[PDB]
Parts: sequence; C-alpha cells; structure tokens
Amino acid sequence: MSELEKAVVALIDVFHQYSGREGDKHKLKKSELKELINNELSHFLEEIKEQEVVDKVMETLDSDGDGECDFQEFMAFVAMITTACHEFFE
Amino acid sequence: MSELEKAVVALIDVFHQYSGREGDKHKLKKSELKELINNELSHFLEEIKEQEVVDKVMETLDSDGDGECDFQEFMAFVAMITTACHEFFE
Ligand SMILES: N=C(N)c1ccc(OCCCCCOc2ccc(C(=N)N)cc2)cc1
Ligand SMILES: N=C(N)c1ccc(OCCCCCOc2ccc(C(=N)N)cc2)cc1
Ligand SMILES: N=C(N)c1ccc(OCCCCCOc2ccc(C(=N)N)cc2)cc1
Ligand SMILES: N=C(N)c1ccc(OCCCCCOc2ccc(C(=N)N)cc2)cc1
Ligand SMILES: [Ca+2]
Ligand SMILES: [Ca+2]
Ligand SMILES: [Ca+2]
Ligand SMILES: [Ca+2]
Repeated sequence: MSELEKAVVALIDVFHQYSGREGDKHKLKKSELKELINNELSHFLEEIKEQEVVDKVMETLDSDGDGECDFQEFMAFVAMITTACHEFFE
Repeated sequence: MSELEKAVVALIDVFHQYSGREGDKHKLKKSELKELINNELSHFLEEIKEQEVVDKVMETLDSDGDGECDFQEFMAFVAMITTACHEFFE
C-alpha cells in the first residue's frame, strides 16, 4: 500500500480506537473525543482540561445535533486539522 | 507524533508530490490528478486509462469551476475515499 492508502486506514483506525470505548460503538461522545484529542493530537492541539472546551469542540463538529461525533463528522474534523497543518497553524 | 498526526502530514505530502509538477504549484490539474490516482490509489481505485474518466473525476471534485483540484477539494476527495474504505467499498 501507498502512504496515502496507509493514511486513509490510519484515519479509520483511530476513530474506532476511541468510538467503541463507550455507548454507541460508531460515534465519539464528548468523553471519547476529549480522549482522542489529548492522546492522538497532543502536538497539533492544546490539551483539553475543561469540560467547556470539549463542549465547544463538540458543538463545532456535531452537524446533526445528536451531541456526538459520527464518522463523517470526524472526517470534517480531520479536514479542519489537516487544513490548519497545511497553513502551518496560522 | 501519533499515527493520526503522521496521517495528517502524509495527506499534505502526497498532494504536493503531485500538485507542484505542472503549472499552478498549489493545485492538481487533470493530468496530475490522474497520476496521483494511478500511483497512490492503485489498491483503492481502478486505474484511470481514459481521458473521459479523469474528466468525470475532476468534474466531481472541482467545486469552484476552475477545472483544477485545490487543497480543500483534495480534502473532500480524501473524505470520499476514506468513507468508501470505511464502508468496505460498498
Ligand atoms: N518529541 C516529540 N514527541 C514531538 C515534539 C514536537 C512535535 O511537533 C510536531 C510539529 C507540530 C507543530 C506545532 O505547531 C502548532 C502551532 C500552533 C498551534 C496552535 N496553538 N493552534 C498548534 C500547533 C512532534 C513530536
Ligand atoms: N515528506 C514530507 N514532505 C514531510 C514529512 C514530515 C514533515 O513534518 C512536518 C511537521 C508538522 C509541521 C507542519 O507540517 C506541514 C508540512 C507541510 C506543509 C505544506 N507544504 N503545506 C505545511 C505544514 C514535513 C514534510
Ligand atoms: N501486494 C500488494 N501490493 C497489495 C495488494 C492488495 C492490497 O489491497 C488492500 C486492500 C484493499 C481492498 C480493495 O477493495 C476494493 C473493493 C472494491 C473496489 C471498487 N471497485 N470500487 C475498490 C477496492 C494492498 C496491497
Ligand atoms: N490497525 C487496524 N485497525 C487496521 C490496520 C490495517 C487494516 O487493513 C485494512 C485494509 C483495507 C481494507 C478496508 O479497510 C477497512 C478497515 C477498517 C474498517 C472499519 N472498521 N470500518 C473498514 C475498512 C485494517 C485495520
Ligand atoms: Ca462511542
Ligand atoms: Ca452528530
Ligand atoms: Ca499543479
Ligand atoms: Ca477547483
């Protein structure tokens, strides 16, 4: 597999390392999303320590109002992160 | 860096391995997009041999009508691919 192809599976891998931990196995609730960010995006994103900060990140990502981040909402999150990296973090 | 963090840079790396080859250094024209697909997505996508097929893929990706695929349009492409992989390719 190519680097692109490996990167694609890595995106799917990380979603499920976190999504299956609690409740709905196919969505990241706030507590799972916090965990993912703090453990998998520690170099790209400031550590989330306040519940308020998890809420605001989840409000941004949650396009269907169920209070959770599903896979396509996660893909939009990845697009935000990648775009920011691409821009050398503003 | 985490696997997620490495995957993010890999997405940026591959865009530029192909985007800088011809013309506008920050966009993939059809010929660059064909090259990327055939060389970097050979396990996920059928090889493109016909110009018609490049055109139709580019028509799908090109949201601002400039006939080229920029970075955010590339990110949507990646979202399509990842979603398809996630779905075990329908
Ligand atoms: N030895 C290690 N484990 C290690 C140390 C640093 C590292 O770094 C990778 C480069 C990331 C570049 C970080 O760039 C920014 C700038 C601003 C913001 C912001 N506040 N929005 C966020 C990120 C990777 C691994
Ligand atoms: N194999 C490679 N090419 C490559 C591999 C690792 C790397 O490590 C970057 C550490 C993260 C810091 C921010 O990463 C970027 C990278 C590229 C762009 C860009 N060209 N837009 C913008 C931001 C950089 C390039
Ligand atoms: N030894 C090698 N170099 C190698 C061989 C196979 C491989 O495979 C990875 C798994 C990809 C699974 C492929 O699954 C589909 C199913 C349907 C379509 C479709 N027609 N849309 C596209 C892809 C990777 C490396
Ligand atoms: N470290 C890992 N976990 C892992 C690493 C590599 C891998 O190789 C898959 C080859 C590509 C074939 C299609 O890949 C997928 C993978 C996961 C899902 C899913 N769970 N939705 C859907 C499709 C699978 C899992
Ligand atoms: Ca869950
Ligand atoms: Ca949602
Ligand atoms: Ca170009
Ligand atoms: Ca365009």
